[PDB]
Amino acid sequence: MRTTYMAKAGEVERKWYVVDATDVPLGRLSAVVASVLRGKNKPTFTPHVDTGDFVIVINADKVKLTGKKATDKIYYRHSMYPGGLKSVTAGELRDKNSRRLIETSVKGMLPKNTLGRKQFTKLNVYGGAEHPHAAQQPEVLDITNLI
Amino acid sequence: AVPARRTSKAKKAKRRTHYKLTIKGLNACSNCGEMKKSHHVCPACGHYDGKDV
Amino acid sequence: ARVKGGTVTRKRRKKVLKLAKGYYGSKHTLFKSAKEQVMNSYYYAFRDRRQKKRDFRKLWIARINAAARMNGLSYSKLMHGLKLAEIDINRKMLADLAVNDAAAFTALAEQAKDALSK
Amino acid sequence: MKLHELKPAEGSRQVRNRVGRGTSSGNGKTAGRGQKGQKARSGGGVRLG
Amino acid sequence: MYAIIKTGGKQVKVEVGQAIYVEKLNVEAGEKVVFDEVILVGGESTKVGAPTVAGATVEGTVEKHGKQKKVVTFQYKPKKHSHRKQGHRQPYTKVMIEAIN
Amino acid sequence: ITSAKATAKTVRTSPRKARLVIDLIRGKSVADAISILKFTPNKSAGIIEKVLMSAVANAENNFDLDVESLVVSEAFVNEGPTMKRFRPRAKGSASPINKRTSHITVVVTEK
RNA sequence: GGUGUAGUGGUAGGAGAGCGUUCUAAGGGCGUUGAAGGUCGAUCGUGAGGACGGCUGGAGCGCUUAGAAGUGAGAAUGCCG
RNA sequence: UAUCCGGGAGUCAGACUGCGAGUGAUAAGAUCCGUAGUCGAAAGGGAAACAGCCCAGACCACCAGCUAAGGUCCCAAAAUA
RNA sequence: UAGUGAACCAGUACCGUGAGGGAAAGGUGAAAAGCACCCCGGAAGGGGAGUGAAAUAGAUCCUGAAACCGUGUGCCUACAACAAGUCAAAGCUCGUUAAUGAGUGAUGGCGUGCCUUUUGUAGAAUGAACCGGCGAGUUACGAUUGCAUGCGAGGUUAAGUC
Ligand SMILES: [K+]
Ligand SMILES: [K+]
Ligand SMILES: [K+]
Ligand SMILES: [K+]
Ligand SMILES: [K+]
Ligand SMILES: [K+]
Ligand SMILES: [K+]
Ligand SMILES: [K+]
Ligand SMILES: [K+]
Ligand SMILES: [K+]
Ligand SMILES: [Mg+2]
Ligand SMILES: [Mg+2]
Ligand SMILES: [Mg+2]
Ligand SMILES: [Mg+2]
Ligand SMILES: [Mg+2]
Ligand SMILES: [Mg+2]
Ligand SMILES: [Mg+2]
Ligand SMILES: [Mg+2]
Ligand SMILES: [Mg+2]
Ligand SMILES: [Mg+2]
Ligand SMILES: [Mg+2]
Ligand SMILES: [Mg+2]
Ligand SMILES: [Mg+2]
Ligand SMILES: [Mg+2]
Ligand SMILES: [Mg+2]
Ligand SMILES: [Mg+2]
Ligand SMILES: [Mg+2]
Ligand SMILES: [Mg+2]
Ligand SMILES: [Mg+2]
Ligand SMILES: [Mg+2]
Ligand SMILES: [Mg+2]
Ligand SMILES: [Mg+2]
Ligand SMILES: [Mg+2]
Ligand SMILES: [Mg+2]
Ligand SMILES: [Mg+2]
Ligand SMILES: [Mg+2]
Ligand SMILES: [Mg+2]
Ligand SMILES: [Mg+2]
Ligand SMILES: [Zn+2]
Repeated sequence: MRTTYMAKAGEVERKWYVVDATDVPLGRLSAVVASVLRGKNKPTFTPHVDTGDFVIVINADKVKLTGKKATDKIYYRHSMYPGGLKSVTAGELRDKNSRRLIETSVKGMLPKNTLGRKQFTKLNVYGGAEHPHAAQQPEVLDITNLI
Repeated sequence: AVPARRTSKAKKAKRRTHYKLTIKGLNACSNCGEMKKSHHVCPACGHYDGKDV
Repeated sequence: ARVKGGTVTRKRRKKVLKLAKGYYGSKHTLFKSAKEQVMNSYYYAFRDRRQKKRDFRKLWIARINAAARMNGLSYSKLMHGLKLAEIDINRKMLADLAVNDAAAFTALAEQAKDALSK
Repeated sequence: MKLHELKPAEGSRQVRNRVGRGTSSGNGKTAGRGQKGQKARSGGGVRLG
Repeated sequence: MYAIIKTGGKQVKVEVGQAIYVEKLNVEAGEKVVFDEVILVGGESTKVGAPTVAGATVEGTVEKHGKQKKVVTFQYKPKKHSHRKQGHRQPYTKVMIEAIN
Repeated sequence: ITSAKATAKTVRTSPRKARLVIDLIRGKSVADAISILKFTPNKSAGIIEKVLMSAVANAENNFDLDVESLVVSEAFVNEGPTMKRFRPRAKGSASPINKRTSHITVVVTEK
């Protein structure tokens, strides 16, 4: 009968969640956040429409890195100039720019397309326990069981 | 060196996007009112800056 | 008895072009390119008439999983519980209930959880 | 009989098979000659015996 | 109020006054038809069939028999000088739902 | 009854170059078109000017329309018959030459 | 014609059955109240393909049975435009 | 299903994989045999992509269900069992 | 593009020192009634006005396809990596052989052209610039097999005459 529900843009209300990264493995935090951002947690999920929720990640500076990742997990990036390979350790990124660390982790998990990037734009990472989005009245999201 | 592939109509039109003329500096002649190029003698009345020449 | 080309060739090529209407430039203008594209169009259409069922079952599975999580269960547990409870509702209907009739989906989930407990 | 109702006896006349007239006919392209070789050429094939 | 009926190897949501397309039913147009495999009845309250709701039925009238738009299956293997074209029109029966029980 | 057309057929000029000029005048008042064509130095400018003046003359004499209100509603160039020529290139070969022609049409309406 | 069982990927290639084109014979028709041809359309058949409407066009052409073939093009660094 | 009789062929460049040998260096996506499979002539699922490996043989329609190999944190369906 | 190379001032034009080679090119309309006259323009060519059933039949003249070019726009498009499509699809526009309609289409999934030849080709192996036309298992005489008809331990004429 071709009656499967297909969500539309704008008709779905996107809510705001706050996720605390304190002592949570980077990958597991990224996985739960990516699921929420894509909207896999709601029955109205539609692959070709953005239906996920906004996420504010706090205390990113305290994200957990098991094993020796703090010094051994290396993030590479190439300027595209010859010999232009630059590398930074996960520990250094966590200490200096944790926002970038979390954003890279979540990007690696989101789809690599226009919809994926638009969903990525809904992610806000803040080292520390304070964020400027009180106006959005975000609700805390417990993730101890989800991880 | 020769075109490996023929240029499509869309690509040809895109390249020609900037292949166009322009008409600039036309304004009313103070003497007869006919349009003229600024800083040029009006070809109609032969005046320029309010004097016949 | 000479049989010249006639109009059959034009008719056939025009049929191909009409099938090719809506393609990019030469792919709808030229007969050869149109036929080449139309053949690939047939190939993709035949393969997609199979892939479509896969895709919609996948979507229903995802939505049912989300609803089960909201009801405190995983998709696999919910389906096992429904099978034990002797419910034959399929994934299309379950996803439709999950989206539209949350109360009905919750009742189904409660029955599945009861069956799992038993 | 009537000239406008002619009908041959069944199986008396068959339709000639024409090769090289499309693939679906079963004799397109190679015309049933196979691929290359002497027998695939015009006027090809060896003398009897 | 609505129901879910198991028809033609598939399950269809049905409401009174709505028309549903199903696999060809061997029933003449304009005649009454009854679906007895009702797996759920929803609305104000929900009735769950295990697998079928006990004694539930859905009554409809066959509005029309028809054929869906043509589907072309064109199977070919590139470079193998081999293609096969086939047409199809899947018969369907449109049923207007009169009563849900 | 409200619009008049003029056409110059088989004019010896490049259709693309003629279109370059035509794009200027298309959709503008008759006075603006006349000024633009007069002060445009491109070869096709004079030919388009003659065609436009002929169109205005028709819209006035034949249909007694208001010249002062006229606007160039439509104007285009179409490819015409192409004369074939040959230019002898190096090493004894010849190269074809397409001497192209234009059909210039200008339609001017009351408003 | 119904029921049941089983089967229906396919190159070389074998077998069978059909679509379409020109012309011929017979019959039966259609055409300045508009044929063929061209163009557009959301039409029908399992396929090749077959109608039906609008516009253009201006004088020939379908249908049924049978018959004969210069009978079907997308490629040959094919030929001509 | 085998035989036999007759009409019509195409085929005589094979490839890899497993197992048993030779040549080779107990090298080769090597070469040459035996044996089985697949490709050849086989689409579909898995192995990222990937003819020859694993599962499995497409007559079609479905916005139905159960499984194979392989998998169930996100990309990406299913256990943060 | 057939039919003589030649339907037409063709063995011509043209090519070659020469022998020799060798084209292209038919169609207004029933009847020229082949657009008097006026307007723009130097003319060409157009717009009227007329002839005509028809002039989008105006001499490049029956029809007028495709490649190709242009004009106007219903929809989409300037963060996107696209064998160009197919499946799913919001939105916008429009209403047909009235059909669970049509055009476009953000966005998401899947997805390396056709042919030839190869063990194997998306192939960085070959061929095609595109469109149109033409272009390849035929005929004659015999051999043999299947099928069909006639006759049947028989069958049958050939040349030739009317
Ligand atoms: K053969
Ligand atoms: K028609
Ligand atoms: K060719
Ligand atoms: K045999
Ligand atoms: K082996
Ligand atoms: K005419
Ligand atoms: K357009
Ligand atoms: K797509
Ligand atoms: K290759
Ligand atoms: K080469
Ligand atoms: Mg032909
Ligand atoms: Mg399946
Ligand atoms: Mg014969
Ligand atoms: Mg074959
Ligand atoms: Mg071929
Ligand atoms: Mg060959
Ligand atoms: Mg060979
Ligand atoms: Mg051979
Ligand atoms: Mg010289
Ligand atoms: Mg099969
Ligand atoms: Mg004819
Ligand atoms: Mg032929
Ligand atoms: Mg080898
Ligand atoms: Mg082979
Ligand atoms: Mg395969
Ligand atoms: Mg292959
Ligand atoms: Mg299962
Ligand atoms: Mg998943
Ligand atoms: Mg675990
Ligand atoms: Mg000739
Ligand atoms: Mg006309
Ligand atoms: Mg004409
Ligand atoms: Mg960006
Ligand atoms: Mg954009
Ligand atoms: Mg090789
Ligand atoms: Mg070679
Ligand atoms: Mg080439
Ligand atoms: Mg060609
Ligand atoms: Zn002046």
